[PDB]
Amino acid sequence: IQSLTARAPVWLAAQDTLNQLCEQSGETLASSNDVTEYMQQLLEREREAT
Amino acid sequence: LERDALAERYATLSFDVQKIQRAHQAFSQFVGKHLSVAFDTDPEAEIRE
Repeated sequence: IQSLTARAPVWLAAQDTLNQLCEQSGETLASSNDVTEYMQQLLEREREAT
Repeated sequence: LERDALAERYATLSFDVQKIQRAHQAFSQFVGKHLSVAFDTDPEAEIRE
């Protein structure tokens, strides 16, 4: 329970900032590999823009 | 004779640009498929311990 509790606020902060970062992005995120996929898409778009 | 040199030099420069572009593509592919566990501590060591 203590381990789960020490991990509880960390998890909650992760979820909070995850939702915020998801909303800052047009596409909605659902999984870790999905997050990295979106990240590489972002790098691609950045290269084209520059 | 003059234009031959320009063709050669242009060939080399275009090759270089393509190399750079593909290098960026490789890094992007990498981060797309890789960051979830990048640069983490070695498990062989800890399992041995």
